[PDB]
Amino acid sequence: GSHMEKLAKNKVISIDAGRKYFTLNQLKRIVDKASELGYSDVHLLLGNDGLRFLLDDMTITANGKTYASDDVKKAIIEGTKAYYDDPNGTALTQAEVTELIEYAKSKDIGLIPAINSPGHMDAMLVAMEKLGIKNPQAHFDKVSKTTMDLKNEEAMNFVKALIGKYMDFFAGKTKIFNFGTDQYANDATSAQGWYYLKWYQLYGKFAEYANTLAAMAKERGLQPMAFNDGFYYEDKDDVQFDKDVLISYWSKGWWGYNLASPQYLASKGYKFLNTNGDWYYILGQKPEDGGGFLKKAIENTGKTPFNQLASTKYPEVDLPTVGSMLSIWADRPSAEYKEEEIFELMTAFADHNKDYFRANYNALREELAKIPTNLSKESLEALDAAKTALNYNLNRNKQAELDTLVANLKAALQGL
Ligand SMILES: CC(=O)N[C@@H]1[C@@H](O)[C@H](O[C@@H]2O[C@H](CO)[C@@H](O[C@@H]3O[C@H](CO)[C@@H](O)[C@H](O)[C@H]3NC(C)=O)[C@H](O[C@H]3O[C@H](CO)[C@@H](O)[C@H](O)[C@@H]3O[C@@H]3O[C@H](CO)[C@@H](O)[C@H](O)[C@H]3NC(C)=O)[C@@H]2O)[C@@H](CO)O[C@H]1O
Repeated sequence: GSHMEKLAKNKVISIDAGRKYFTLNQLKRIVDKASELGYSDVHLLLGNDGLRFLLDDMTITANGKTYASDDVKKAIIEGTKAYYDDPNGTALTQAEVTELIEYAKSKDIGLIPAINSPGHMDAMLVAMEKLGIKNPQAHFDKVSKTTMDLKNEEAMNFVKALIGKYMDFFAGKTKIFNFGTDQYANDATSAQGWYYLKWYQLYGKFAEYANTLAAMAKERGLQPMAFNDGFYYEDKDDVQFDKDVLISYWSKGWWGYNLASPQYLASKGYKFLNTNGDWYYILGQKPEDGGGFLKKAIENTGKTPFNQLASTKYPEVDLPTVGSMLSIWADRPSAEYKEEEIFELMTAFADHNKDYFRANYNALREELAKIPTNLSKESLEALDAAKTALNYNLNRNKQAELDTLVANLKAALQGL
């Protein structure tokens, strides 16, 4: 059935935890709401401008030398603080992120980590400076502060190795790994990075870098994901890209930022994670700033259909997507993270799409945790009968249907 097909789609909440620090227990609560509302995954940006995740062993092997774990950690902490010294914290630990993956798993919530490059790597650039790698930054109208110079082999080799060590960690723990590749040297090019790459004949060198990260992910058993920006820019295929990359499509761009359409990308075989920019919320964004403020995001949650990719009209244009992603951003990371706002937008998105989202199984899990190894024939058959009649396939339209079933389990649990 199509009932099966909709629930099998991805419902993802994206948290910008690269720019701004989130506590283990803050993220823990997001995945709780995600589970309750009927989401399937939490997308967690850990490298996005700042680098807010440190492994237990951060020993990097690149350029014929090795970088001591302690030297690497110290470098990264300084870089993340150079981007933005968050008073709430710097980086999540291995032990914390492991806990979140196992916690999310217990609630049928997948995790999708994101470590961003070659753009959005302010922290890594500084970390590499501190580590002995000179001038890792891209250079156009000015020296970039966000983007790696694709011609710096020493910088490229380090980042490749560093992303490899993160990937080694998520191998076996998560299905997907997002490497981003969005908005190249936007600070240094007046938001025309792709135009500057093609102008300086470095776009092929960009695809070569992205294809590497795609292959690195595959060989480690991770589904590679990237944003759409750099893929077949301006609908040109003079430079080819890896076709197995799950495209998180957010926008077709604006004047002078001529991104590939979803149609052109789909014609080349790409499957989409619908990351429509309409559903965007930037922390502390006000209706007067324009763009992605809360009440527009909550409004577009109903105005923009679930399967509708940015720059297209549904169902007139019906392109294949594995599901949808709702994205929360921290562009000014000093803005207050108000949990209520995110929970409200998450709810709205779920409420407008009750046939895609799952019912709330949290009550059921607590009631099933109350049944013992054994505690009387006839009363034990009612316990088996209620356990049989449980339906794990119900969507958000059927909470009542589910509640009745859990109630029958609660009643049957009190026999003898
Ligand atoms: C004047 C004119 O006609 N055109 C150009 C301007 O539009 C352009 O300024 C841009 O404006 C667009 C809006 O049209 C905006 O993109 C939008 O972002 C909204 C949420 O921020 C979202 O609701 C909306 O769907 C989306 N696109 C639309 C409506 O088409 C631009 O914002 C981008 O890009 C700038 C780069 O200049 C970044 O600073 C922003 O952060 C944002 O990038 C992404 O968005 C999120 C949330 O903001 C970030 O956190 C992410 O890091 C980032 N990437 C991803 C993958 O999400 C932009 O402001 C100007 C720019 O010069 O040019 C005019 O010619």
